[PDB]
Amino acid sequence: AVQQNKKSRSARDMRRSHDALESNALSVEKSTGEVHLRHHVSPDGFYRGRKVVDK
Amino acid sequence: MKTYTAKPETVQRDWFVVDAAGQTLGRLATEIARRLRGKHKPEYTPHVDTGDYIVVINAEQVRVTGAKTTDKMYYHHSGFPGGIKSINFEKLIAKAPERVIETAVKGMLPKNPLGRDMYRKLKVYKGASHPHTAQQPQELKI
Amino acid sequence: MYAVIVTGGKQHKVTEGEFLKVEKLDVATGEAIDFDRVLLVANGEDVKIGLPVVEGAKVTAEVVSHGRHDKVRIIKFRRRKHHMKRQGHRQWFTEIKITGIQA
Amino acid sequence: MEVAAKLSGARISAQKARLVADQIRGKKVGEALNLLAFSSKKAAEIMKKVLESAVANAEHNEGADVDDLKVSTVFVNEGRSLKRIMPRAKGRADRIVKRSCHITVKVADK
Amino acid sequence: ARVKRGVIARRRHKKILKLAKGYYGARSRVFRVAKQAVIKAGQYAYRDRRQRKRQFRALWIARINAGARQNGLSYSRLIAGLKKAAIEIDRKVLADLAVNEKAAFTAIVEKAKASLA
RNA sequence: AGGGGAGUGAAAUAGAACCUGAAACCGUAUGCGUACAAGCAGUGGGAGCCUACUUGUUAGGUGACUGCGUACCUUUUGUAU
RNA sequence: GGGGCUCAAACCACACACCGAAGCUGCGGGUGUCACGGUGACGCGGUAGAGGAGCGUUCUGUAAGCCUGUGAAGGUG
Ligand SMILES: [Mg+2]
Ligand SMILES: [Mg+2]
Ligand SMILES: [Mg+2]
Ligand SMILES: [Mg+2]
Ligand SMILES: [Mg+2]
Ligand SMILES: [Mg+2]
Ligand SMILES: [Mg+2]
Ligand SMILES: [Mg+2]
Ligand SMILES: [Mg+2]
Ligand SMILES: [Mg+2]
Ligand SMILES: [Mg+2]
Ligand SMILES: [Mg+2]
Ligand SMILES: [Mg+2]
Ligand SMILES: [Mg+2]
Ligand SMILES: [Mg+2]
Ligand SMILES: [Mg+2]
Ligand SMILES: [Mg+2]
Ligand SMILES: [Mg+2]
Ligand SMILES: [Mg+2]
Ligand SMILES: [Mg+2]
Ligand SMILES: [Mg+2]
Ligand SMILES: [Mg+2]
Ligand SMILES: [Mg+2]
Ligand SMILES: [Mg+2]
Ligand SMILES: [Mg+2]
Ligand SMILES: [Mg+2]
Ligand SMILES: [Mg+2]
Ligand SMILES: [Mg+2]
Ligand SMILES: [Mg+2]
Ligand SMILES: [Mg+2]
Ligand SMILES: [Mg+2]
Ligand SMILES: [Mg+2]
Ligand SMILES: [Mg+2]
Ligand SMILES: [Mg+2]
Ligand SMILES: [Mg+2]
Ligand SMILES: [Mg+2]
Ligand SMILES: [Mg+2]
Ligand SMILES: [Mg+2]
Ligand SMILES: [Mg+2]
Ligand SMILES: [Mg+2]
Repeated sequence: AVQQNKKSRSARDMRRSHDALESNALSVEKSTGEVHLRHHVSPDGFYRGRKVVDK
Repeated sequence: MKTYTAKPETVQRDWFVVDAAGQTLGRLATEIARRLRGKHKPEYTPHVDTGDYIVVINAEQVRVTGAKTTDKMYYHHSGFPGGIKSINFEKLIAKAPERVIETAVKGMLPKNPLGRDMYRKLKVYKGASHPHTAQQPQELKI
Repeated sequence: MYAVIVTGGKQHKVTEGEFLKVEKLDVATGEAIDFDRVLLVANGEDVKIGLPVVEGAKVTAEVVSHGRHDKVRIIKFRRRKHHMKRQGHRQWFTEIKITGIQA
Repeated sequence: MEVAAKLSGARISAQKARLVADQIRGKKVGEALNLLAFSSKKAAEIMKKVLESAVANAEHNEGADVDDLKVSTVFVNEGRSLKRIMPRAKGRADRIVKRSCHITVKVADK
Repeated sequence: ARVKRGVIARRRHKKILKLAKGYYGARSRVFRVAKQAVIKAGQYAYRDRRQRKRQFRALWIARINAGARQNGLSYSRLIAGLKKAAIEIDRKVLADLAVNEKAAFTAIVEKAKASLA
């Protein structure tokens, strides 16, 4: 099955009105001042005020 | 020198009250639809609402002639197969008295966005009083 | 203080000191013209309805300019019959200024 | 001010890249870098270097401050595309278009 | 003498696409659709110069009816009484007095009514 | 890779995929319209808003609301078909 | 066609009025034929098809001319 008519410029842009992206929840580790993902270990290696992996 | 045209921000609307107390249904509805549209004013233009506000008080006492009290039917379809439904004039008067007058007036108005704005200015009640005392309607015969 | 006059096959409601465009007249620019085919004269609240025309009334005007209206385009098309025709048109007019209305 | 930085022929489709472009439009460069650093999209990694290059151009060539800048203009234009051949069933041949795009980011301190 | 079509053909498509300004979708930006749209627009314009004269007379008559019934007369009797007396004023001017010069309209209806028509 | 300056040049939006660089097609910005409304998407009438300036019988941009209105070619006795 | 219509907004007679087309008239323009020496009168829907008159493009002569870096052709308003 295929279209009998080609879609218009407006018609295919209304379908894409739901394609936007959402942002993530970011937090600032107050001990260091570093931005990280919420509930995740920072790229440095801190979580909730403690060293976990130390690179 | 161009023809005058009425502007929606300048029209003067007035309130009237009509009593259906032994009135022929269709002959009462032709005067109501005339007032709702603005045909009685020299400022009438086809594309703006220049009508008046009509209140009907004794809806359930409207009258028909001949044998239409039992033989007049109202049909509507629900959208489902076999969904045709009918009711006659007696049962509708007892159930929803105002729907009789609204249905007759609605069919005498244009079927477009402007014609739905004229319908919004018609108030029909089944008692002897209305809640629009603040607007001060005045009597209108027939 | 207005009047109704007939000129060019049409009727115009006319006030004093007014500019209006009318069908072309064979009068030189800047020349005075008058209309004795006056149908109605109303001075304030006093109206003189003209049986045929109002007796004695006249409206004095002077010619301002001559010109042509904007071009309108005529097209005559008969679908799937192999026929088409085009045309242009600009209508002549004379602009007059209404100097005085004498009832 | 309104200093710019362009990346020509980035190997990604313009429609894919425009989803990240309008996530940072009008934001401060401080919080626009945090969004791009923690995004899961490939276009965010590409567009992050164009945004930092614009900031560096601002500090060096115009003597600006990163704390004062904001993303004033961003858009994605189409580039030239490579054309390839994809074999299908029963001897049929398809043509593959590998699209690219131009990314322009502008930062302004006003 | 080989003749190339490039300059003349482009200058002819741009004339049509300039008249299709403001149309929707392909009707304003591709020549095949826009050419049909411009012809149909001209067809409507020729027809609607006839209909403009009809639509305005139907509006003057409706307003004269509304203003005559306020003075106690119907439109069809007012026109019969204006012909009977002498008055030969346009419907366009009559509908103008109905809205603006309401006192002058009453004197005309009263004059027509004195002709018993 | 690609850019931002600086330099050469009469001219780099003449920078090597380099004279000019149109159309389809894809974007960013501004103005107006659009979430109770039914159909070849225009045309006749028409308010409101925005811009410019000659400050409203003006010019330009939008077109709420409303009358009318079933593409083009070919082939046919005959096509919205 | 719908709303709705019952001493009708139905039917049968008679009467007067009005609406109603690109029909006719009014005003302003353009054209074909004929007659007279610019005026008159009488036309101007149209497929296949016949007849008449023109626009624009490239090249040759006019031109060893004329225009043009104080800006050509081309592109865009
Ligand atoms: Mg389809
Ligand atoms: Mg098909
Ligand atoms: Mg849809
Ligand atoms: Mg999608
Ligand atoms: Mg209708
Ligand atoms: Mg094989
Ligand atoms: Mg494809
Ligand atoms: Mg438009
Ligand atoms: Mg365009
Ligand atoms: Mg230099
Ligand atoms: Mg250039
Ligand atoms: Mg160049
Ligand atoms: Mg190129
Ligand atoms: Mg060269
Ligand atoms: Mg080039
Ligand atoms: Mg282009
Ligand atoms: Mg878009
Ligand atoms: Mg926008
Ligand atoms: Mg509703
Ligand atoms: Mg709406
Ligand atoms: Mg729809
Ligand atoms: Mg409908
Ligand atoms: Mg208009
Ligand atoms: Mg305007
Ligand atoms: Mg419209
Ligand atoms: Mg419309
Ligand atoms: Mg229609
Ligand atoms: Mg066949
Ligand atoms: Mg057949
Ligand atoms: Mg078809
Ligand atoms: Mg047909
Ligand atoms: Mg078909
Ligand atoms: Mg008549
Ligand atoms: Mg007519
Ligand atoms: Mg005729
Ligand atoms: Mg004539
Ligand atoms: Mg002919
Ligand atoms: Mg004829
Ligand atoms: Mg120049
Ligand atoms: Mg040449």
